[PDB]
Amino acid sequence: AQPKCNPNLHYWTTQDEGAAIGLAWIPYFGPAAEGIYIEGLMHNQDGLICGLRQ
Repeated sequence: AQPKCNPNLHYWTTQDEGAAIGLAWIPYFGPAAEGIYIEGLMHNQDGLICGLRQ
């Protein structure tokens, strides 16, 4: 339910290195880290925007 096409086709960069070891599980800043490392994703992205039926 989102038209952008930037889900799992990029996530592997700061999510699998920042959203898998850093502080993504911690709801302290979330959208405040959006651009510095982990960010406030938590979804990791897996074909949810680029394809609603992926």
